[PDB]
Amino acid sequence: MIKRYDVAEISKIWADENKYAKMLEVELAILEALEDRMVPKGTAAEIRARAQIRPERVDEIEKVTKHDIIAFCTSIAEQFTAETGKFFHFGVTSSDIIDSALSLQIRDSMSYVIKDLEALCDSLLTKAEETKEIITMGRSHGMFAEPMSFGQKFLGAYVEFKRRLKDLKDFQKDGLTVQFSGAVGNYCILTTEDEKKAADILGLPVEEVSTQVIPRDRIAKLISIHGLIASAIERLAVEIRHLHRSDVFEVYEGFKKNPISTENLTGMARMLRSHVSIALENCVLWHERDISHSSAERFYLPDNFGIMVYALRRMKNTIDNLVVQRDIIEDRVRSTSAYLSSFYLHFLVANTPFMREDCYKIVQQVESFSKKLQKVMHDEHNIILDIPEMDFEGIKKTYLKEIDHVFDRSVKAR
Amino acid sequence: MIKRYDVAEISKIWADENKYAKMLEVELAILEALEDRMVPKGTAAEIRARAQIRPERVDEIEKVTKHDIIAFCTSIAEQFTAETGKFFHFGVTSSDIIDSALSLQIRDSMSYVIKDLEALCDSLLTKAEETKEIITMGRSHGMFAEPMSFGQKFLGAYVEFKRRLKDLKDFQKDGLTVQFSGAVGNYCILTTEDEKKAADILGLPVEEVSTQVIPRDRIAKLISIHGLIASAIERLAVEIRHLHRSDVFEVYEGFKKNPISTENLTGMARMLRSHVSIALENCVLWHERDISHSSAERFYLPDNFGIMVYALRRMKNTIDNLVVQRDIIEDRVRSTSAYLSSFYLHFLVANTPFMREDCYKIVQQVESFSKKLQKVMHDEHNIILDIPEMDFEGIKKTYLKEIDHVFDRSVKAR
Amino acid sequence: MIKRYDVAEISKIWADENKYAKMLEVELAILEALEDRMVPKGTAAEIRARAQIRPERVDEIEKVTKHDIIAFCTSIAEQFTAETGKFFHFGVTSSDIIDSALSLQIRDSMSYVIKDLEALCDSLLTKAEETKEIITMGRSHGMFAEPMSFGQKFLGAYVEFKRRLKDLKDFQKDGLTVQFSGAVGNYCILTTEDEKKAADILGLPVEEVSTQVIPRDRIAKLISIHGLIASAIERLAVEIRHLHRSDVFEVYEGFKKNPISTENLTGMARMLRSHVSIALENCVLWHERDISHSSAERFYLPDNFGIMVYALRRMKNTIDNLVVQRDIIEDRVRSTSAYLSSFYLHFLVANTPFMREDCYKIVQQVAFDLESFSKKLQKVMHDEHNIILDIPEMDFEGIKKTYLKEIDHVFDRSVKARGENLY
Amino acid sequence: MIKRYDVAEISKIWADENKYAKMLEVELAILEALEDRMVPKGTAAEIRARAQIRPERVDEIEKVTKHDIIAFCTSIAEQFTAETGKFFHFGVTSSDIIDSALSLQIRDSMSYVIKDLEALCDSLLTKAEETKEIITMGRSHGMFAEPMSFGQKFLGAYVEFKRRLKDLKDFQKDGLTVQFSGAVGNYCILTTEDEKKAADILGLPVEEVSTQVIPRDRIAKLISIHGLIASAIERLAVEIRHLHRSDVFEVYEGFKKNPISTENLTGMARMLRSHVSIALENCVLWHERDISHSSAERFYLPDNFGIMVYALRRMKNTIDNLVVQRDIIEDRVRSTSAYLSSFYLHFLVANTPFMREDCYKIVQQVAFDLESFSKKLQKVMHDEHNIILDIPEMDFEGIKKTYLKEIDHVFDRSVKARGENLY
Ligand SMILES: Nc1ncnc2c1ncn2[C@@H]1O[C@H](COP(=O)(O)O)[C@@H](O)[C@H]1O
Ligand SMILES: Nc1ncnc2c1ncn2[C@@H]1O[C@H](COP(=O)(O)O)[C@@H](O)[C@H]1O
Ligand SMILES: Nc1ncnc2c1ncn2[C@@H]1O[C@H](COP(=O)(O)O)[C@@H](O)[C@H]1O
Ligand SMILES: Nc1ncnc2c1ncn2[C@@H]1O[C@H](COP(=O)(O)O)[C@@H](O)[C@H]1O
Ligand SMILES: [Cl-]
Ligand SMILES: [Cl-]
Ligand SMILES: [Cl-]
Ligand SMILES: [Cl-]
Ligand SMILES: [K+]
Ligand SMILES: [K+]
Ligand SMILES: [K+]
Ligand SMILES: [K+]
Ligand SMILES: [K+]
Ligand SMILES: [K+]
Repeated sequence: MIKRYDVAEISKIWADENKYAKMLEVELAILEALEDRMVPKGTAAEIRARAQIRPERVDEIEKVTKHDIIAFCTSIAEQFTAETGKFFHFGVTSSDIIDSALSLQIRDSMSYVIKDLEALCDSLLTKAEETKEIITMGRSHGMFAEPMSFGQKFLGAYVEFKRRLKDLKDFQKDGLTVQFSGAVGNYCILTTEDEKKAADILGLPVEEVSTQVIPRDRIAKLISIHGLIASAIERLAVEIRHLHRSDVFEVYEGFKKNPISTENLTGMARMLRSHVSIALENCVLWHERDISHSSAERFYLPDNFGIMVYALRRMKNTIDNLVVQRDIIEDRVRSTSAYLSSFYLHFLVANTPFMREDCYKIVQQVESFSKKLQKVMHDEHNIILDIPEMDFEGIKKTYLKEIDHVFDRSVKAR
Repeated sequence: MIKRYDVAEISKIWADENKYAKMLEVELAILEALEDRMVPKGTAAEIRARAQIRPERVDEIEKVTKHDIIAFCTSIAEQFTAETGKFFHFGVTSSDIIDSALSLQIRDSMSYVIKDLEALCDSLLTKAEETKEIITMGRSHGMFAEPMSFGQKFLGAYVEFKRRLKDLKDFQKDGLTVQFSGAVGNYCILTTEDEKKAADILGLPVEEVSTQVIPRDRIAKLISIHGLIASAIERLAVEIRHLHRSDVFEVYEGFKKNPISTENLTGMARMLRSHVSIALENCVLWHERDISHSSAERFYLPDNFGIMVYALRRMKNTIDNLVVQRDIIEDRVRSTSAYLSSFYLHFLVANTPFMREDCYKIVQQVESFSKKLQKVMHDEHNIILDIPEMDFEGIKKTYLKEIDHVFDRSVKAR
Repeated sequence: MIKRYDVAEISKIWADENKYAKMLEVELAILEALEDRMVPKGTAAEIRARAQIRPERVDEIEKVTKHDIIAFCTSIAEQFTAETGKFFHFGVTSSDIIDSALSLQIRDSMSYVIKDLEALCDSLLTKAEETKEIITMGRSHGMFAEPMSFGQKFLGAYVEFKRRLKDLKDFQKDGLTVQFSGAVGNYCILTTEDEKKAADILGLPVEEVSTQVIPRDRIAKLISIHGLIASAIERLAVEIRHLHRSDVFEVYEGFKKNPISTENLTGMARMLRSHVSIALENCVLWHERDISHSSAERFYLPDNFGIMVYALRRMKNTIDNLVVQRDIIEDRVRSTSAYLSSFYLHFLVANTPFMREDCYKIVQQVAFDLESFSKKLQKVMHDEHNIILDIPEMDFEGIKKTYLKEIDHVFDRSVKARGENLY
Repeated sequence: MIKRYDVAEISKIWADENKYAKMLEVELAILEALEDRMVPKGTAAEIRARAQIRPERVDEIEKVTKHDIIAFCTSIAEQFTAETGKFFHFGVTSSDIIDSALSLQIRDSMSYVIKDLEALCDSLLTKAEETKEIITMGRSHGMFAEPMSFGQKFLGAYVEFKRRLKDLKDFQKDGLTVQFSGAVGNYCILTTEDEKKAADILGLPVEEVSTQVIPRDRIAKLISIHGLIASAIERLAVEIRHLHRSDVFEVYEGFKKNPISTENLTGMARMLRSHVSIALENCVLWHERDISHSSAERFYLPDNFGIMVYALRRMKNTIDNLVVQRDIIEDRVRSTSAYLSSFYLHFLVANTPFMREDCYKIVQQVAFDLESFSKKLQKVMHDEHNIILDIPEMDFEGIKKTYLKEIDHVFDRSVKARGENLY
């Protein structure tokens, strides 16, 4: 992480002080559970009330121990009598503490992500509603195809971020775990009863099969969801960048006029996407555990959450402040009439007994397009029918016909 | 895909003949829905009863049209009277047909994957139960740590594949969609009523916001799940490869003895993992669609399903036929006594009022380890306690104490 | 690989028949070398003249053996007397044969990639020279900036593809190797002299340190170059797709009008890029070798070369056939005058004692008040400030003179022999 | 980057203070060039002697401007008279400065990577020479195969890291460039002569075709090389982790005994490998540029260089301090005799008129019946078949003679001057 994009409350979660604070919370959870066995009652409460987190001291100890968790434990134990600290870190392996505390950091980080993802959805739906009745040229291969609702662009992103929001809420309900299973998930000293009591104190479920570590596919699953979110961010950023260009000029980022925010967000999306492979590779641990995932996690996890929160907040503000240039958007529809050939062709195919090439050759052969067309049938083919006017109001009625249904099905409230 | 690893029923799903057959099914679904409007009743049934799939003819037409869907439509229409074929491919855009048919191919492919993933879980649980009472050395950093249940290695993989199985079943219940929304999801000719009727015929839900295409994050989500499955396969393959090596020799692949199957599966896992980025990048389509995803999907999707099914079946057979060398596994536990220091140290800490270094210095200072230890306390410290025998039977009782609970919580039936 | 994109001569190289033909050539290279020792003179030549490649037969034998090289060797040996086939596959490990033959397949595949990459370079420069004279609006963040030469767009792709062409030609000179080192690179039966003779017959250098296998970082290096080419393909494809859109419409793909080819090629680029991680992971083999890389290579290597050749040829044809719409391009330059303020600002800064903030209001003054921008500004300068200036006329011709001033130099430094006198 | 792995001299290069100091050097290079035109002689030297780098001040200004280069320029200009600062940042576009200065940061970072990569090569060869004499079991699929030199494990890593060192030194000679081409590479105000003079002051070549930006494939090429190095780091780390495990125990990391360092470095390799895709994607910029690559580069470039330098130094120290357990290694060779059958099979094939299938039963006969394998087989050959052979004794010393026969040649061809007479 760098200062330019640092969200303070997110970096605080991953800072050494909170890292040790969460490990301490996990230590005291199992210590309190063990008060039902050999630990004197009140011990955990006593340590909780006094224990200080001292990262510089931990660092100093680690220079000698060459082991960060031993250094952490030493930094806590040296604040209490030998008697009070006796059962601190008893029966657990270091990673029981590390991985359980890690879940706490992830849990707290997810809370911010989810809040900011909801906020972004709300902004997109607001924008979609605001522009729902603006008619614009839909484009395929970058080429004009048919008119459509401009608002449907924002609604399309809205429903995609909503899909991701459901994924995250599903993971929040069921995703994270803790473990107090000892050296290799074998419960030499601890019991599954101790572990369950500690887990209940922390408010998370127990890993079904832990080893020395919690299996890394849980993290990988979350990071995968974040990868899909990165694609949603990038697709929306790219849409805005396209509409922003001088040639199109249908929107501009609110504040010489450049899409610098959505370009920035494209870069953020690339970063988030690059973490997916790391998380997948960190799963392939040797036997009951290898520590290779540790150094990688120290880099990418704080960055992943920090970039994710930064990006969702920046995208929300960009959407809120985006200027939509209605007249430019709609004049472009006015300026193009090519799509109408297919409309009339279909209309004839549907309302007359003639075939494609026949209906085609007529429309092709052919001031109101509708009028002269309807005149031709009566005059030559002696067929009479009420061909709808295609003037701009008729074009809107035609190409925005189902927009209310599309919004209804996309939004839970409607 | 190559012949060496080709699973026939999977490649058949993605072969041109089934590709066109599914597009035909989708065409007839919307055609039948339109019989509630302008299409004569019985039209879809009439075409269904006669239409032939002719891939060589499609290819021949595409040389002229330069458009595969137009070529496909032409190959169907030229089999019927101009009257019967009149409303074939009416109101839809090409990708309404393509993407909806694609969902059908994915759906049918997923059915095989899910069946083979369930089979692999069953095999792993069977293997875990068979080896549950075999004691082995747990290893951290590749180094002996503490004894544990050998079966817990297979149970660990079992629960991970089970997590993936839930993910896939969740996607199967809710993941795939169809669309009949026209050129840019704007319903110029079709109605949402037509689309819903067609979707009901196909048995899939309607995309909330489609453009010209179905948004590619649905595919990306599935491919992401397959990526996590690849990590599960690789972690299990690596475990087997480790236990298979000449130095350890705790298992061998059933049939000079080499872990060639799990090595093969490691390569398959790499392939599956490489597809994740493709699927994520295919999401970032321009405006209402760009066709760039198409060529990539033509390569990686048939390969992804083909490799996935091949790999899950090969892993199942390898697990079933794996030879577990019990005496080698257990003699290794017998051959090591280092882990016991921590046991006794903890035992003393827990059952006496002495402190770590004191309990440490004793165990360190110290034929039954238990006996002489228990003798020392009575003789010198005048403390009396029933120190459990650590002989091999006692070691098993100690380090497999919670194994029944671990299996119980991991398996729904127990 | 699929039929839709299959380039016949590339898939043929990776087809079972050529795979075994290259294995045979490698087996006969070491066998001929060994004729300097224990093998009767003429043995390799005898087998070379008669042996048939029978992929079908290899398959049925492989059903029994569970080992493809044993199956291949048996398919050869069974065509000869027990005596003649005696020293076939002697001293080598299976992967001495597999990996050395794989180098031959990669070598022949590279020949096609290099020919097609150079041809794409040629077509890009042809397009650059053809359009060097055309003035277009340069764009940053998609927003109009300053006019530039349209040909510089193609020349920018040219130089990038030439950087890749040099990388490939460098690898061609020094990248591929062979090995005849035995089970774990230890030469139990074979000697380094045998290995060297056999390598000389094949025309490739000997791997410095081999194991059972040739190390996979050589393949990974080549695939990494192909990954960089994929970025070049994508950058150029995206440029064409941008220029092809209805809003800009400065080019169209030749032969309703869509950039379907450059979209296809964007897909191809994603595929090529996906292989890089596979190649890098395939490097991490256990000890003296483990066969995990094999299944992976059977999928991605023929696809990588097949897609690369397909994409380079299709992109070249797309560039050749691209229609450049000059009047649309240059009219867009005419329709925009905003960039001129920076020109005039710099002009006043460089030619008056005034300071930037002053010069900026003056230019902002004339611009909103006011028709020749130059002559009017020139008027005020003398009139308001008594300053004598020769401000060049910024009409279309002057604008072209200004913003394409150095285009000759850029072309000359970008193309090696261009700008040298040759005759 | 995090404090735990932060190498001070590398993070300093990427710290705001040096970022702006390099921007200043680039600004003054073009300013000095422009003294041959409109800028009064001495101006660049005046600013060079006095200008202070004030990252703090840049930040407060950037709060207003929303533009980091305007903020930087303003931080410099406000230290001087309006006159002296008049031609500061004249004619250039912001990215002429940013990208040229970025090349200077990359150049200085490369110097450290190259020094540390060569030092790791040195340490690996030192380990290879020290252990060249030790006989170990080679392993394929993790299964015992044939004995080999233990030193060849380290030599195999050596040659791979040397392949990467050559790639980096090649890029160092020809990889980085600078640009002074203006808004879209079009030279509205600047000339190619100005650009060339400024580039000569900086000591880097001019980009052949620049846009607003220098094309990102140069960065991607370097990052791709770093990705290949990451595979080399991982392959070596995994080898040590395998040999360190309790079951094998042939080495341990020097200073309870764990391969914690090589596990850490495996993590570092995964990180380096993750950056390759970022670099490749950053190539695909829209038209004459789009700033999406910027935020990405601010994260991954300092991390890439920081991790690379950290990993190369830590791996070197780990190799230097690695304890090789010779008696364990060689006793394992003594404990295995299976490989000898292939030796004897080949011996009989090469030295008798008998055919393979016959020779195989003979070797299988002596092996199960029977103590010197050689002399006993030699007995049967004369006794059973009346054949006269000098079968070498396959005791420990003979086994060493056989399976390390060519080790001198492998070392000599792997190390350039090794095996040349020098004095
Ligand atoms: N089994 C283990 N569980 C937890 N931490 C460990 C274990 N073994 C070593 N460590 C320490 O964990 C830290 C990992 O450092 P890093 O690789 O920088 O994340 C080192 O300080 C190791 O000493
Ligand atoms: N809007 C569109 N929807 C569906 N298919 C299209 C569209 N435009 C072109 N195609 C055709 O789809 C095919 C894509 O080919 P490929 O890129 O090889 O998958 C080409 O034959 C195109 O002619
Ligand atoms: N050490 C070895 N060198 C070369 N090939 C081998 C070796 N061991 C086994 N094989 C065979 O190589 C083939 C690899 O199959 P696959 O994993 O599908 O590429 C299998 O048929 C194996 O029997
Ligand atoms: N054409 C340009 N060249 C260089 N920098 C720019 C350009 N346009 C905007 N910027 C600034 O560069 C910075 C990029 O921010 P970031 O995306 O965080 O790297 C922003 O402060 C922009 O104001
Ligand atoms: Cl010229
Ligand atoms: Cl030329
Ligand atoms: Cl030597
Ligand atoms: Cl040397
Ligand atoms: K336009
Ligand atoms: K709803
Ligand atoms: K062993
Ligand atoms: K249960
Ligand atoms: K030249
Ligand atoms: K040498």
